[PDB]
Amino acid sequence: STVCPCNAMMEKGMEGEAGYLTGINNETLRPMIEITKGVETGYGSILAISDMESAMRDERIKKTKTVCTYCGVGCSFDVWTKGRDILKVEPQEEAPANGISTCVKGKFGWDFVNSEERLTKPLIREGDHFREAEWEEALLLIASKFTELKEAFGPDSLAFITSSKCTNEESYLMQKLARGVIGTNNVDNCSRYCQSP
Amino acid sequence: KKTITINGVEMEASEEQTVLQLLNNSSIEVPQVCYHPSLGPIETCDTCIVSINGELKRSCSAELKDGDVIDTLSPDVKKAQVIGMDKILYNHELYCTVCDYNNGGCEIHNTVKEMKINHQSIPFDHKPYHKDESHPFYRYDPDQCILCGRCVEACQDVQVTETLTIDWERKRPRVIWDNDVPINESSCVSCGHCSTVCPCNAMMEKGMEGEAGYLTGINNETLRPMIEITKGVETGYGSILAISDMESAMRDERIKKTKTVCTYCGVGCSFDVWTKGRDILKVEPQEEAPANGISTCVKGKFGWDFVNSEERLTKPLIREGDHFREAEWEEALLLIASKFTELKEAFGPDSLAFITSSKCTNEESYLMQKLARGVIGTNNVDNCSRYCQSPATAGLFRTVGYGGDSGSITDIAQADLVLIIGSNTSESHPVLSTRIKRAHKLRGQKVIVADIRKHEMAERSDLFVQPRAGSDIVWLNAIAKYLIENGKADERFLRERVNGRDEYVKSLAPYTLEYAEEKTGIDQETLIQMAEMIGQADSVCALWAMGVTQHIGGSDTSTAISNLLLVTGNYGKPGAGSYPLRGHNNVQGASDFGSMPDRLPGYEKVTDEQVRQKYERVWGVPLPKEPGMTNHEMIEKIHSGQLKAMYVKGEEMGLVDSNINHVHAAYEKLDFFVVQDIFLSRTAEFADVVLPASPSLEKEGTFTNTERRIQRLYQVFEPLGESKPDWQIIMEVANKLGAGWLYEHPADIMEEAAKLSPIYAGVTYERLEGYNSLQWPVNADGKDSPLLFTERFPFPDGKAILYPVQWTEPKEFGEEYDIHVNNGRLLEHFHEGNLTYKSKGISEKTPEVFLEISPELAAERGIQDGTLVRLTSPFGNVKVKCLITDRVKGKEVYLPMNDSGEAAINLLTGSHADKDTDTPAYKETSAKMEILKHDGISPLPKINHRNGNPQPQIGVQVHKKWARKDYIFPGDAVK
Amino acid sequence: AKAIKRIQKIEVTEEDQRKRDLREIEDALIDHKEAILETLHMLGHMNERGVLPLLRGLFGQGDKVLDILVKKADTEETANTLKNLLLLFGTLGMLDVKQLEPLILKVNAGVASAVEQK
Amino acid sequence: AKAIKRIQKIEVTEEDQRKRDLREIEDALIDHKEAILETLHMLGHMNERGVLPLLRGLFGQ
Amino acid sequence: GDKVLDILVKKADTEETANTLKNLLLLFGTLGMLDVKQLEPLILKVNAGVASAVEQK
Ligand SMILES: CCCCCCCCCCCCCCCCCC(=O)OC[C@H](COP(=O)(O)OC[C@H](O)CO)OC(=O)CCCCCCCCCCCCCCC
Ligand SMILES: CCCCCCCCCCCCCCCCCC(=O)OC[C@H](COP(=O)(O)OC[C@H](O)CO)OC(=O)CCCCCCCCCCCCCCC
Ligand SMILES: CC(C)=CCC/C(C)=C/CC/C(C)=C/CC/C(C)=C/CC/C(C)=C/CC/C(C)=C/CC/C(C)=C/CC1=C(C)C(=O)c2ccccc2C1=O
Ligand SMILES: *SC1=C(S)[C@@H]2Nc3c(nc(N)[nH]c3=O)N[C@@H]2O[C@@H]1COP(=O)(O)OP(=O)(O)OC[C@H]1O[C@@H](n2cnc3c(=O)[nH]c(N)nc32)[C@H](O)[C@@H]1O
Ligand SMILES: Nc1nc2c(c(=O)[nH]1)N[C@H]1C(S)=C(S)[C@@H](COP(=O)(O)OP(=O)(O)OC[C@H]3O[C@@H](n4cnc5c(=O)[nH]c(N)nc54)[C@H](O)[C@@H]3O)O[C@H]1N2
Ligand SMILES: CCCCCCCCCCC(=O)O
Ligand SMILES: CCCCCCCCCCC(=O)O
Ligand code: SF4
Ligand code: SF4
Ligand code: SF4
Ligand code: SF4
Ligand code: SF4
Ligand code: SF4
Ligand code: FES
Ligand SMILES: [Mo+4]
Ligand SMILES: [S]
Repeated sequence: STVCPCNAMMEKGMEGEAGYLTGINNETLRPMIEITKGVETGYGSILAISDMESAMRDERIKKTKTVCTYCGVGCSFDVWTKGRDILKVEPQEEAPANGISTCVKGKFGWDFVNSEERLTKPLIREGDHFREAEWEEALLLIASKFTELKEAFGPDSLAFITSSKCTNEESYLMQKLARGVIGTNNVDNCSRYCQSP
Repeated sequence: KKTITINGVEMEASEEQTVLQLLNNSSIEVPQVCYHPSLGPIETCDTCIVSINGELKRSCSAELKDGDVIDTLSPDVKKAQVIGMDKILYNHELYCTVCDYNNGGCEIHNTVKEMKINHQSIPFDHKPYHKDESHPFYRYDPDQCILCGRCVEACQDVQVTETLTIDWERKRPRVIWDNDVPINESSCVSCGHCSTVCPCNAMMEKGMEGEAGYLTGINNETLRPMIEITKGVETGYGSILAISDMESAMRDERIKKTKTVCTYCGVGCSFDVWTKGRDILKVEPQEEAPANGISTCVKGKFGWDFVNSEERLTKPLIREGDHFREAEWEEALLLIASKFTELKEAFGPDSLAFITSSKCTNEESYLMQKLARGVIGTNNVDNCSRYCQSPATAGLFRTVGYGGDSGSITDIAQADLVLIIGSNTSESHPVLSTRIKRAHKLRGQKVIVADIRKHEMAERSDLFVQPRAGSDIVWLNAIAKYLIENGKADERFLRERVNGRDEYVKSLAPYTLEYAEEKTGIDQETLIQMAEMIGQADSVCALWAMGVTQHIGGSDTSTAISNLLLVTGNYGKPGAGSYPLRGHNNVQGASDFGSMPDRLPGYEKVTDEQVRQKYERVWGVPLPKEPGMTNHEMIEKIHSGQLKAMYVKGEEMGLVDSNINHVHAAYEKLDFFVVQDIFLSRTAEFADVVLPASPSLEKEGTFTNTERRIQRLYQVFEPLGESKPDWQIIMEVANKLGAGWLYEHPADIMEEAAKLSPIYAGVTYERLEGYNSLQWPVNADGKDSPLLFTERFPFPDGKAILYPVQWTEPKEFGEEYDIHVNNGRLLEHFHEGNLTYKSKGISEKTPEVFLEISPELAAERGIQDGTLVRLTSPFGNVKVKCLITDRVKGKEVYLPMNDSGEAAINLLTGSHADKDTDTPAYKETSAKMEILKHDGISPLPKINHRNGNPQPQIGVQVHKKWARKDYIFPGDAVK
Repeated sequence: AKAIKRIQKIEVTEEDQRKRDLREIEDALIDHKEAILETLHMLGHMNERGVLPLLRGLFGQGDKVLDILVKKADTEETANTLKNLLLLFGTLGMLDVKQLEPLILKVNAGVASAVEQK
Repeated sequence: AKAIKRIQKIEVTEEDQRKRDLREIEDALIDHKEAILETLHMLGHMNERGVLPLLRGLFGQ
Repeated sequence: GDKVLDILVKKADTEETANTLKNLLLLFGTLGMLDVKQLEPLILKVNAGVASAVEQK
């Protein structure tokens, strides 16, 4: 899909969603294509119109670089989106770790971002359920509980784990909260299971 | 079989008789303008020309003979079709862009687009006739009339009103009503067949006129010049046809087309209701409609102005002092809940009685009975069926075991003989009467109408005999005796699926033919010949409406009719059986879902341990062991103080129950009264709190019509104001009563009742989508039972039982109550008319109640037309106008229920009811004849449909058109 | 209960009706949230591109624009040009083209034959 | 902590959702403050020039 | 919009398109210069002549 020059081998995410005139139904898009084939005499003018349609796409299509979260190859690619849905994962030749190389995960596995199962609000364990609580009240609850177990049994009885799936800033903030805030050294990640030996 | 070749390719033939059906099944693009699947070959548009056996002939009527050669792309057939459509367009202006019928279904437009035509060889010529806007519902535009005859064929063959003919002899042929009477002054029932079957906008409802699209609301003085401009501007029809298709897409956004089922009567006709926002533009039937197809009456197709009527109760009303204050929903709900809890925990739930409307969906009645039993804990529930279908259902239990009709209306048409007794099917269940009259006029079926009055069907029946008031049992049992005594009865069926033949014969010992002749006042020859016909008829369909079941012995004669069919042997046979005419659109559905106090949903008796245990398990609340009291006896219990509170919904029982002085006294006697009606009905006047109902257009549910068909509705409108669908109101009331019901949409209610009801085991909302309908009983697999008793009867032995019954003496008052007034209903108006009166057209057709009086009695009593007369009974005193007609005979007179004031018939009827089901004997009424005003305005205007003279002809009589010299057949025109 | 017919409609003052209708308009806005966002972005991008300011100059100094237009056009040449354009449209309407289609086809064939000669 | 899976979503009534969406529309207006001012000036200058009243006569009659 | 205008001008800036627009304006000006009041009888005569020509089978 990445190496195809034309739209011959292209992701279904782009199909019917990239531009404005391409979401038209095929039963009513193909006759328009035949009309334009039989109408325009020189490719220059309709090519300019297609360049305008490319500029059209440029506004709605957001192309931002990112690095795949799944595995440690750290392949970097642009993620062509239209609002919130992910249309394409386009690698670039300038990508250091992969260039154009990509796997199924990093190039077609990003539907989890827009998944409805995603936790949009903080959840607090109320009785035997998870109540959708406000951000501020959840923050106050966690802070108060951590202060309680920090000033009762000491910070040494506090242990926090950062995700190896999160950015460097995230793990640095975990370890700073443990040491520069809580005062404990009990921190780890999946690397204890993965890269510690 | 019957091998054929079409388009040069071999194909097989089916049961279809004409080539057009095969071409349609083969998806061959043959122009068919004048052909409608329900109408049949009309042969008046000649656009269906195909080469059969090489010769050009009309495929709409070309018989599918074996071995014929069919070609449709030949230049010859194409030229013939082009010439035919050019002749058609000579009569059609074809202003599709600014034409209301261009909602994309217009056959001229579709067919013209299909043929890819661009010019008309013969230019359009306006007919000298002007548009006939006399009718308040649909207009006729002879300028746009193409003379296809579909409207005439509908009015003559599939609706058999016979008000439409075509004057082929005239220089410019056109559709004429009666003898060219204006439409309103004619005998037009306003059924709507002509409007539905018209290909073009020639015969189209005034609701669509100027309101369908965006460019069609333009004034005619400024629309016609635009039409002429476009006529003189465009050179080819293709481009402006595409523009008109865009205008059809235009309409598609503003026009909402949702399927629904008519609320008025129990035929349960289903149709799309084309609306534009809140007003109703058209009622369009569809060929896929199970109960009616294209068939419709005036009510269901032009009676829906009550939905948008300003009288509609938009807010809950609370009885404050001596007025009705428009209160909030929440405060009214709290008030009703608190009062119901008070009278439930003070005098017990047994002193609580609630009534569901037979006009409401199945979910509504199920919610009523659940609120009564699963919430309140009482069993006092009923509906209009206590007055309507309680004795018929009781008779069905007593003999056949299953309530409702034996089959569908298609089985009614398929019958060889229809035995209608006490039924004004023409004016009560109009579409079923159209089916019967179609089978009589075309299929040759002979019908026997037995009722005191002479309605439209009686004058169009093979053998019409008028017995005495309630004397149906006598002559009926004599006929059964003759059939079972002379050997004409099906003895094989008697031994196979019937029980107690000899016991029934013993019960028939006192019954003789001369006995029935003396009792019914009918000569012996008619009885013996109709008995011979019944014995000879292969398939018998017996319909008995309120004329026979609404009597002191109504249940007895209902059992008598059912066992008469049983003796004849028509149950289980396709096309024959007992079809008690269910009155309300969902009276069958209400009775199905435990409306009657003695039975639960699923048509199961309350006094059964297994069903009570199952309902306890599903509901979580114990079921009342004591059966609830009947609706009629509720008033007597109130007068004894037993009952204190009523929750009657969508039923104006303060005006339709017998002896409405008695219900008025009970209403003034009871403490708390809550009613649920869309309009401020007469019952709604006497209520401690009025809940604003919602009409079936604004609510979604399932309607069970007479044919035991459960058809799902659709929410045509958001409910007016903030009023709620009755199921939502019942859910809120029960929740305020601590029920805990959670039904987001009525599909959950439907599936819960389906699980509970053994008969409704298979009905589900995904199985009722669109026009799909299931006929109860339905099993869990989803396979319904279109015909009842097809293989076995519901009884444990699997064989039905004849019920020994006799003639129960009618409670005629006797003495000074000489004139025996008869009560019924008109075709246009619905009961007191809480819905039809709100429609201006029906009001114009029939403004006020009238007393139809016999010409013979007009001499001895010296009575005339338009005279205010007084009728006095020990239970009421009415002042009604008078009408002179031959429909009634002798002293007996007809008083339709189409008034809700002092002229309502229900004053005269008394609190005498059937023994089995306590159904009031409305048909058993007697009074005086007092003459008040000699000269006055006739209640029936000249524009009423009864004043016209229909012209009975079979078909469009095309042969008259073919005899015209100017007419040329395109097939031989191309030659 | 006795017979009572008159209806005491609730006294919805002007304030309550205004609040209800404003709530209805707000709900309609809610249904078309994305549409309203797109239209606001429309105005923003037009104003950034100068299209909206261009029209603001057009309709604020509109009297001056009309004055310039008429003072340049009022020359007899422009009036004659517009008059002759209207006359040309009228004459082309007067000319019958149904018979002119075969002439156009013949002209096509003739041009093809002429260009066929190398 | 034991095993609990069900999620108790917060009860955002119609009023709260309406307020949130109206606040979103107000924020969108804020982002395009200058655009809204320009469009209001558009209407003002058109109405002063009679273009808007001309169309009002066009669509009223 | 800046990109759209850039594409439009870069495609149009060819001498062919400028010549086409200039000659369209010149054609409008010349058709305005041509007097059509006298040309209506000529158009009617041309109509009659075309009718006569197509009349010859
Ligand atoms: C089917 C499509 C139908 C479309 C149908 C579209 C219908 C709507 C009309 C669009 C054009 C409006 C007029 C635009 C020109 C007049 C205004 C102007 O001159 O404003 C200057 C500005 C310079 O911008 P700068 O940022 O440099 O300057 C910013 C500040 O001036 C300084 O700060 O112009 C622009 O922004 C360009 C606007 C868009 C022009 C589009 C032209 C082609 C349209 C037709 C083809 C579309 C094909 C789409 C599909 C392929
Ligand atoms: C790339 C540009 C695209 C533009 C693209 C522009 C697209 C938008 C259309 C603009 C024109 C609207 C119609 C204007 C005429 C009809 C209304 C009219 O008749 O209203 C009278 C009024 C008289 O005013 P008064 O104040 O005297 O009277 C006030 C009261 O009537 C009494 O109190 O007319 C005006 O105000 C003039 C309005 C602007 C006219 C502009 C004409 C040329 C437009 C094209 C060229 C633009 C080039 C810009 C760039 C050089
Ligand atoms: C310089 C300057 C600023 C000047 C200002 C002043 C000025 C000169 C202004 C211009 C005024 C002009 C010329 C205006 C004309 C353009 C406008 C604005 C038009 C809008 C008005 C309307 C409503 C036009 C009608 C549009 C329309 C689609 C109409 C429907 C056409 C109809 C009635 C069709 C009926 C019809 C017919 C008759 C068929 O035969 C037929 C056959 C087969 C299929 C379909 C049809 C069918 O639909
Ligand atoms: S039930 C019922 C309802 S619900 C609903 N009501 C209704 C209908 N249509 C219209 N247009 N308006 C309405 O208000 N259709 C539905 O009708 C259902 C009952 O209708 P019937 O067919 O029973 O109607 P009527 O009472 O009008 O006609 C009955 C005829 O019975 C004959 N009759 C009277 N006394 C009789 C007697 O003693 N013996 C016999 N054999 N017949 C008797 C009269 O001829 C009446 O016409
Ligand atoms: N003398 C005499 N009296 C009779 C009879 C007779 O033959 N003779 N027939 C008896 C019989 S069979 C019957 S049906 C009764 C007729 O009496 P009911 O069955 O009570 O019928 P109607 O008054 O026609 O309708 C009752 C009310 O239902 C309301 N309604 C309409 N649609 C809906 C809806 O969707 N939901 C709700 N909640 N309400 C709705 C209407 O406003 C109307 O006021 O008359 C009975 N009384
Ligand atoms: C001796 C004179 C020779 C004259 C040839 C003229 C051109 C003939 C061919 C025309 C063509 O097909 O281009
Ligand atoms: C002997 C020469 C005969 C030449 C005929 C030319 C055509 C005459 C008819 C013209 C027409 O009306 O088509
Ligand atoms: S953008 Fe144009 S050239 Fe490229 S693949 Fe698509 S259609 Fe072909
Ligand atoms: S794109 Fe594939 S290989 Fe590259 S980092 Fe993501 S998951 Fe790993
Ligand atoms: S009747 Fe049909 S064909 Fe005739 S104008 Fe209306 S939509 Fe067009
Ligand atoms: S009865 Fe009336 S509505 Fe029905 S087909 Fe005849 S004319 Fe039409
Ligand atoms: S009015 Fe009747 S005959 Fe005339 S076109 Fe319509 S359906 Fe055909
Ligand atoms: S016959 Fe009955 S169900 Fe059918 S449309 Fe008429 S009123 Fe409705
Ligand atoms: S369908 Fe046969 S002539 Fe019309
Ligand atoms: Mo009834
Ligand atoms: S009923």
